[PDB]
Amino acid sequence: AATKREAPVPRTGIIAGFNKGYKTTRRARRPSSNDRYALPHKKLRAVKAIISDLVGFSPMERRVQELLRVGKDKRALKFCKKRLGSIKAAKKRRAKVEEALRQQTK
Amino acid sequence: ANNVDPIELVLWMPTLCRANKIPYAIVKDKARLGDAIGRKTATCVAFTDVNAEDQAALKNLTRSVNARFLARSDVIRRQWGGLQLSLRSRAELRKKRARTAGNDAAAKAA
Amino acid sequence: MSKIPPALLSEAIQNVLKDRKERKFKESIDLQVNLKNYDPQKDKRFSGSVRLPHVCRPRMTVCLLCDLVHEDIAKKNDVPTMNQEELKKLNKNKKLVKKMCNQYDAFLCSESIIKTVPRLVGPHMHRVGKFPTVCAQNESLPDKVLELQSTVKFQLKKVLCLGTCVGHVDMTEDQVRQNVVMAINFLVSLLKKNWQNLKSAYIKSTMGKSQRIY
Amino acid sequence: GSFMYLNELWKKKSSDVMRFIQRVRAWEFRHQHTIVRLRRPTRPEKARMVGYKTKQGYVVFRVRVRRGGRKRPVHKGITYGKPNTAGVLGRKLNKNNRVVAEQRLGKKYGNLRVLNSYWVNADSTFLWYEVVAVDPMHRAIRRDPRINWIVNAVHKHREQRGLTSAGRKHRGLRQKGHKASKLRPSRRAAWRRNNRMVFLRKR
RNA sequence: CAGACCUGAGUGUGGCAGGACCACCCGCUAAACUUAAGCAUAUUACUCAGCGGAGGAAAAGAAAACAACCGUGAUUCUCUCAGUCAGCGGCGAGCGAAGAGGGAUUCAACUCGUUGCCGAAUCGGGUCUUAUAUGACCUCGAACUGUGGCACCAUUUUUGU
RNA sequence: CCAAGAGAGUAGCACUGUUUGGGAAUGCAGUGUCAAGCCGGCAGGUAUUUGUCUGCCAAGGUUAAAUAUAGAGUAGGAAG
RNA sequence: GCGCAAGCUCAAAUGAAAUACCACCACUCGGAACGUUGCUUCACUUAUCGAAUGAAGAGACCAAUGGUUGUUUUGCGCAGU
Repeated sequence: AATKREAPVPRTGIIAGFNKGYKTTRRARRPSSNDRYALPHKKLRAVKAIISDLVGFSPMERRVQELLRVGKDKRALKFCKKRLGSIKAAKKRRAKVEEALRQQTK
Repeated sequence: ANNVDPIELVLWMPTLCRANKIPYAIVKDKARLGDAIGRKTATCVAFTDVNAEDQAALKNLTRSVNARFLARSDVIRRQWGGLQLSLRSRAELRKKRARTAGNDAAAKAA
Repeated sequence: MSKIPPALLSEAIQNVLKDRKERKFKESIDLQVNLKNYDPQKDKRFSGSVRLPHVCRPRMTVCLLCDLVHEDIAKKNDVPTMNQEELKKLNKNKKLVKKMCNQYDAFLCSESIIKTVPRLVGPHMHRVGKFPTVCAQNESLPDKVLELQSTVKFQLKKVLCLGTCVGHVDMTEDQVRQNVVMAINFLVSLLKKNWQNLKSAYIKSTMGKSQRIY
Repeated sequence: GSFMYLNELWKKKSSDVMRFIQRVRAWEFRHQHTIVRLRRPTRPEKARMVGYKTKQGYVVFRVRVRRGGRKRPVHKGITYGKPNTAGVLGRKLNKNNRVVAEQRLGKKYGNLRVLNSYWVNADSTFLWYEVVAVDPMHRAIRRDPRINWIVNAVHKHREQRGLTSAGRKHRGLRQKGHKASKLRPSRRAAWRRNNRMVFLRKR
């Protein structure tokens, strides 16, 4: 993402103690086009979403959703963590269902 | 087309159409399609164009089809398919089983 | 609650008061605050002093040693004096605890007994929010009770609803609403979870129903 | 590229919709013989992206392999031994099912070269992989200078040497140096290396 | 109103395969003896045996590396580190590496699938020309998509549209 | 006048086993489970959350040469 | 203090621990609504599964019918686009 790449780092000026080996002359890196990496390349979203829509949801997704619908929302602590695996993922699902509902609701 | 080798290949399409808010028809058979192109069967189809002369009928149709497909789609998105036992079993609930007579055979008379 | 997104008229309390019936009887308006959802055996509750501009609260008791200066002088100018012995007698029965919290808004206590007043009456005074403040032998009594007189008390407990009085109808619609606004401004500025556990707030007249603030 | 749809769609495994698709397939195989030629994949998206590109020489197979794990076969399940590799369902099975699968395809005929293969389905019983196999004899194919590499001597099989990426998975290939390590010169070779002997020219 | 298409047969038609060999390889799989003065963990050994299966070698190979630089730049291999301050481990027995450096060898690097690719598929098989392509034509493999182009290093990002 | 077209029951996670010098996990295999707003994904050898910061961009696809030959290799030398 | 009244208050008072203006943290049942979703009936017959056979009469035959099997031009109702 481009929030990580721009006029970086005029490293300074001498070894050790917060500055280190040489006052950089920080060359023009990184024109690194692999920051193309998804983004919202519109295509991605577009497709994903259509189909996303097309398929409805998962059992679980719904399941957690219920929890929200009540508000058992420390729950899914587990579901998201265990079911999805890892803490990020957890987060990821969390948005994912939630959003869909919330806006879905209007 | 609703008859195609992975239907999965095309499954996203009505939906897509709907997404692109375009006219989309649920059309029968690959074969005839094949035939207008002279291939053994044929896969997906659309008109960009024609000549205007032909349009009016097309227009009439398009509306209906979409009406039968897009406008209602959502409803169709409610409406499930499937479920179906044998005949025999229909006949059964109609018969020996659940409708011999008054019921299965319960009260007709009063 | 209390507000509206473009900030035009802004809006709940103003509709509730404007619609509110007028009457010749002297209607208090009291605030009903309802708490919901908390971290119980993790939390220390709220025993807090909410200060409300214009509440009809001013009355008060002076704890001194019994001698002429100024305990005798405070009796002749008709101030309640509660000596060290009398303060111990006041504390016990359930008849008296209610009339002390209900009939006093300010407490004053003498310089020569300063350790002893926390040791004795402090638990009652805690929930009240108007703890005994120091009174010297040269003190001016009416000039010392300032914000204690504006205090109304919040005592959370496991209370999911306590009622407080935010003023009377003799206090303007701006004063009763400014007191519920001030109250929330104190609650927000005093409670760790701010307004997260604030389910509902209402104002209600003596012969009016409660009206919710949105 | 429609596959873009296709793919995502294809990710939706865990759903009813799929499970229809799956289910038909699950009767179909369940009805069906063990290994079959296909006139096209049932999962083109992987196929084309694992490289299928529409002409002869490209051959499709669907293949059925029992899933589960396995027992260490022993007559009468008895090991003498010291404890260690014990248990009927002991040693777990290093090689992968896909790989076996491919390999079994590799064994299955006296030709085919697995170009690759992907899982299509699994049930309580069988895994199905749809296997992209190639013959390297079609004159067009042979003619084909893009793929003709396939023709060559190293290709007197492949799959059992462990040449699919997956095979290569069990074969362990990762370039992450300190998670690349040992297998990088095979399992063995490196062993040979690492436990070398005192070849010191001089001393 | 009427006969397909689709698939699965059976031919015919042209290939292929087997088994060898198997020093080395490439996979796969996979002992115990031993030692620990016992011995089960451990070790042996990720070895033996077994099995599959290649080549002239194979294998490997072009970043989801290394790093923590004043930086590095496919793989391989060698020397090296280091039998180590990495370390595993009845933590014992016994085990135990990588990175860099020096260095050999190398001018080594490469495609597709998600980008308009598109005036009767640009294809391929066959046929037939041309002495091959090409030409040409069918076949009919092929629009469920082969071509070409383009391939997150670019294209100039972007804006000089 | 803008685009900007990079691999899934795979990755991952649990679990089991097996496996590793690789240590609160070096892999693999099974089984279950099972990912991408793309402020992403992967890696950064003490578990974690939590946040930065640092390096890459996997999961399709091909690739001399330098190496081997290790016992049973075959054509043609050189030897001790 | 309250109100139309006025009762209890308050401001009595005791005990083990106290209330009108009355805001409420203390059990228990109780429900539909609250649509969902969890375990459960027992419904069923299509996955599976047992058997059986060179797969040799399933169902549609019973009373004056069915087919709520329909499918369905066609109709009405509704409702909607």
